Amino acid sequence: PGTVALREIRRYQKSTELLIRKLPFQRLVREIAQDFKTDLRFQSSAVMALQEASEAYLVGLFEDTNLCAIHAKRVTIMPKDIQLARRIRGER
Amino acid sequence: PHRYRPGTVALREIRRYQKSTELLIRKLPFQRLVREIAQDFKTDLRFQSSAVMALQEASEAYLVGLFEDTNLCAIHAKRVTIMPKDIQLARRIRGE
Amino acid sequence: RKESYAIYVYKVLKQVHPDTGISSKAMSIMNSFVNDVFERIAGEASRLAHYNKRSTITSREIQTAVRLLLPGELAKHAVSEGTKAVTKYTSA
Amino acid sequence: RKESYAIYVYKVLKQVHPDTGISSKAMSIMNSFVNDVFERIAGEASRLAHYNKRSTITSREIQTAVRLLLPGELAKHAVSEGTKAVTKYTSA
Amino acid sequence: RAKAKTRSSRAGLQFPVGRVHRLLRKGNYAERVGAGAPVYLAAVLEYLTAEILELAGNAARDNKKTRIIPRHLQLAVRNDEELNKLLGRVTIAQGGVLPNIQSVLLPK
Amino acid sequence: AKTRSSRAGLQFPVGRVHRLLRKGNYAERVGAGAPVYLAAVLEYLTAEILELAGNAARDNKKTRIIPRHLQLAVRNDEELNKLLGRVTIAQGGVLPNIQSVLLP
Amino acid sequence: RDNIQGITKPAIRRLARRGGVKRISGLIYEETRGVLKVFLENVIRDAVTYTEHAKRKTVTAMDVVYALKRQGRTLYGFGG
Amino acid sequence: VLRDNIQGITKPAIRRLARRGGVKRISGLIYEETRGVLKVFLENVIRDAVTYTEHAKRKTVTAMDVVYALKRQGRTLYGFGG
DNA sequence: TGCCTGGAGACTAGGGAGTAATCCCCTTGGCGGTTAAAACGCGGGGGACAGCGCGTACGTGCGTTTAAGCGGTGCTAGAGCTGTCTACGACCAATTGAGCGGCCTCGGCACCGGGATTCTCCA
DNA sequence: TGGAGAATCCCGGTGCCGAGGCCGCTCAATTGGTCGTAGACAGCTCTAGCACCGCTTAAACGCACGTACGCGCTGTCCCCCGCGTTTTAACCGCCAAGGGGATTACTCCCTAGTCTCCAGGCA
Repeated sequence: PGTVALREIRRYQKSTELLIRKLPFQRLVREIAQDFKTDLRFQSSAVMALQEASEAYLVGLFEDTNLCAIHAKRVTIMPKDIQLARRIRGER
Repeated sequence: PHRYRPGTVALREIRRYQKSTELLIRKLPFQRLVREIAQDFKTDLRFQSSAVMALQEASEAYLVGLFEDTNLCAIHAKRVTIMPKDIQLARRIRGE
Repeated sequence: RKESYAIYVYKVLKQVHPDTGISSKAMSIMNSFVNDVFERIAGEASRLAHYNKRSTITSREIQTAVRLLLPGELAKHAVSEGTKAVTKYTSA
Repeated sequence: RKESYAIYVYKVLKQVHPDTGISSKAMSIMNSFVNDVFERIAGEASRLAHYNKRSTITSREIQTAVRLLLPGELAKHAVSEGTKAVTKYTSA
Repeated sequence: RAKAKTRSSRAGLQFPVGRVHRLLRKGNYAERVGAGAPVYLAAVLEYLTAEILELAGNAARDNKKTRIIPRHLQLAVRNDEELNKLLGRVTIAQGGVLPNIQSVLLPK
Repeated sequence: AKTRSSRAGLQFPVGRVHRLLRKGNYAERVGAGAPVYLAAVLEYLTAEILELAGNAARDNKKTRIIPRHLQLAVRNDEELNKLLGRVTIAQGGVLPNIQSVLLP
Repeated sequence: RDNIQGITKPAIRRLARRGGVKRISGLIYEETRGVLKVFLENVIRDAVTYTEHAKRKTVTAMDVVYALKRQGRTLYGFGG
Repeated sequence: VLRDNIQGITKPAIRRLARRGGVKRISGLIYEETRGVLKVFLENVIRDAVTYTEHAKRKTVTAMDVVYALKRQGRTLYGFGG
């Protein structure tokens, strides 16, 4: 257990393709945006920009989370690593 | 004789230096440090006293916030002693 | 010579707390606060005038710059007295 | 009729890499990079003119903004190129 | 000429509408500045100043003091969530910190 | 009728940068050396990025500059990383990097 | 309603293996979904404000780029 | 010529700064790391302050130069003007 | 590759800055007392760290489901451009009054010192 | 649980320097009118956003199982905390020289403004 995980690490870091599916993310954007206005409309490039930004944000957060996990002498990331990284970066 | 347990005096200094607002670095050695750092950029330089006080307030606030993040990193590793890897991790996550 | 928001902050303080004074350093920090928030709102209204290819800053741009900068309840209340002052200026 | 820095990135790329092409998304990234660097240097030079009570932007404000924003060797070679271009422009 | 009424008086404001208008015109923010923009901006500046001055007076009264010092401004800004979020990258001179000790350092 | 960009040895347009500086609400007046200097700095930074992007495309055996090559060019140089630290490049990804204790 | 579950557990694992994470707890996924929802709410609220100022009913890509740009999250490749 | 004034940032001063930051126990290797961090921060701020001084053709670094150098790095300081 | 539109040449005007003289704020350097703070030393206690065991919770592989995605059709909201006009903001002259600099008083608060009330640690 | 010592807090007296109020005056906000243009409004086009269907297939999901890994416990020994004493240099007050920031007046030039046309630039 870990050779397929490290193979997935060496596979996904090299590529630039988006890891979240298109339509569930678009549904999530239209669900979140509905609280601010009713009957909003979205360009497709707007949803693609939101997907690129969200994926880059989550990957940078997981990099800092992994740094916290190695700091606590662990290989498994936990929610306390995420909230510590968000606390230090100023989001929490 | 009477001696306190290790940590009682440290908590007393924590409460004392969190209740107060004074600068915690002596003004003359910080002024001399500012002079030797500024002479590597431009020689024959002069400084207003308000500039050195602004530098000291900024530097002390930066170090206090860094020590808060360092303490969070040390408690994350289930410790009470801050170590240089805590400073390194806080500055790495901050992006410095 | 020099100008500052020293008297207006004192008038606001005596409106709010009639028994409470203010020192010189606290007044200087309040002056820095007012100048900083002025620069933030004016710079955002400048960018919003530039985004819409407009050459005028109006109360609409100041309102949406207040909505962009200030957090939620602060933004709602700041829009409330901004619209109140503009309505009292136009009507009276 | 959109304006873009695309043909000038073509010219600079042909000046440095004759047998290399570029995609549309990479050209969009280069155009956004050019516009972001332009607005950074222009904003810092505008602030430098405002601080020093000057109503004009000369090559000195652009020099100081370039020295403030870019890191070390990039700033040194950038001010070298800018000084060379200004001297050659005044020579012609 | 009639009696001169200031632009702050007819807007019901204490902050100067005309000074804000001059600083907007001379700030190179736009080619044109409208009439309601300085009224709106002076109202917002007065509201934010009054919000800090309420909590700073409360902090000064909690310390049994009359005059507001920078420490009370620090306590007022950091003890209110919206104002701490607005001034998150701001250092108050002679402000200090909130008294905050972690639970794992307190002895059991 | 000679353009000011050819008189400065620059490929970037001096006149377009001057027009953008005039109507950008940066100052009331613009000096004559400011668009020349700004076009030179922008041309230098574009040339540096295109240099490292072409090197990344050549080392990875391709003839086209893609956003992955721009990503590798920006995040591999230290000072370009310091210039573009808070900037995301679309369809660029991240570097291949693994923590040293995770390796077998 | 409840489209945060469309951010699936293998998608969160793909984002973690891109970040270099080798082992992942089972409580990571709900934390990641909440963090993504907070980030999306902030950026989308800013972009909807930018759309409201233009008297427009369509969120363009420019609104998303300026919304990301205000928070220090500048994005290239769309018109930044 | 000034030399080795970073040792004037003493160990009890760093201890006081850590006590303000809520630190209860301090390792003995903290002080050299903290001195290096303080030197890096001061070099970064003072370089832009000196640049702002040199643009004005002045020889004295005023309080405005320090406040603008801190404001350019996202570290706005209230109380010294601006 | 043809139209188009913004850049270039060139003339004028006047204000933005350059420079020289002046004047005085305030920076730097110095001396001496004093005394607070840093530095050094040392005992001990408690916390960092290595080792071990266990119990469980992720990783992984396989079979089943599900809905993402690609292609295709179709409808219409609304982005986007153009034309017209009009109200709104820059601008200018005159006026005048609010704010700023300076001067003066007095009281909020820092300091000091003694006494009552927690508070920590060891029997 | 209790007592010695330490530490914290509370209350009265004293002065001091900075908040705050008053006066002059000046320069910047206000008032009234003029003029051009930015923006609001009306209308039309056609791009593109959205709704829906069919399939087919990669991908999500459920589960079974084993082992790597988190986590609790324990020992130990290093290293940092608390305190006492000594040395060092920070700090306060004074005492000037003078260096350079700030102001003012006059002078040059160069950048805004405008007409025309032509060569880059884009679709």
